[PDB]
Amino acid sequence: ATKAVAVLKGDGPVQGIINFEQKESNGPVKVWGSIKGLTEGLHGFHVHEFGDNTAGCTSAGPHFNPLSRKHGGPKDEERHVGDLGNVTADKDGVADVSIEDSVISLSGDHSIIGRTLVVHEKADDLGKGGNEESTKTGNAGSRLACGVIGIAQ
Amino acid sequence: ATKAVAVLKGDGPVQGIINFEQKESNGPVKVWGSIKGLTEGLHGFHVHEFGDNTAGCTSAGPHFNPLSRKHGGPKDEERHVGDLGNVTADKDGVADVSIEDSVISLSGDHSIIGRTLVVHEKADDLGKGGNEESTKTGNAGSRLACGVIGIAQ
Ligand SMILES: [Cu+]
Ligand SMILES: [Cu+]
Ligand SMILES: [Zn+2]
Ligand SMILES: [Zn+2]
Repeated sequence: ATKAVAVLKGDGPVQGIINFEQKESNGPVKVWGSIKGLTEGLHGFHVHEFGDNTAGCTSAGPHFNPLSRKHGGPKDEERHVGDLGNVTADKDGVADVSIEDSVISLSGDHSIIGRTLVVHEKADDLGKGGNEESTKTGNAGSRLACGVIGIAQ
Repeated sequence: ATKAVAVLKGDGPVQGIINFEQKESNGPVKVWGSIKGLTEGLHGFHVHEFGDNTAGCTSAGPHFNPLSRKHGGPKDEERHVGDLGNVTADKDGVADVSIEDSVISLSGDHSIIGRTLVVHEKADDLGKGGNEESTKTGNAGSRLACGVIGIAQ
């Protein structure tokens, strides 16, 4: 697809709509939208492997990692395909997301279509935390809201 | 994908979980699960083009129709790829779903992954209604519940 979208919902107040657009079938993917109800500051933001919401965000599984690498920040060569880093919420609890990434795609082997977008409780340490958890989840904490990434127009 | 799942939700009591499994990429897809909160009787069941829930089921667009054909029953040669017919709710408002279809697929250029599964208010006349609306939606009425089809473990 050339456009995708995910509606974020959780058990708390966190909610929002994130759009994805890929101009060329292989080019970078632009990610933008608004998320409200968040605490001010950094919040982990990743694409998880499964688009399964049968048990809330918990059933989405781990980070989308088709190349079986360690967790990292989006700028790192060593990272999960789904590692989009952090998004920042302002004093009013709003995160006006604006990310561009060349690793995720809306088609092919690294396609995030049908997978789950998740926004976390805490900041993602981008794999620089020094413990095993950092190399897996970035120590971003619980999943506050998530949504299945679907094809859009 | 080999497995997929859709969690149906709407503005009313209608909700459910529908599983998808395709043993081989060129094989048929098994669809099964249950939906509750329905009025006894037949209810339209189709895959709509967009996995866009920004406006609830309303933003899902029309029936997935990559081959540009007229609406029909799942067993009709002439039909939308997304046409899965009707599910049947019992006296307790529960419809137990068990279907096998060889038109829809969970992979390939025309995969239903990332699109929307919708359950309708009324019965799908399978495109035999005799009117123009029948050849489009099958007169299935409003969209009671829907969910984005996501990749499952
Ligand atoms: Cu995550
Ligand atoms: Cu439909
Ligand atoms: Zn990761
Ligand atoms: Zn149709």
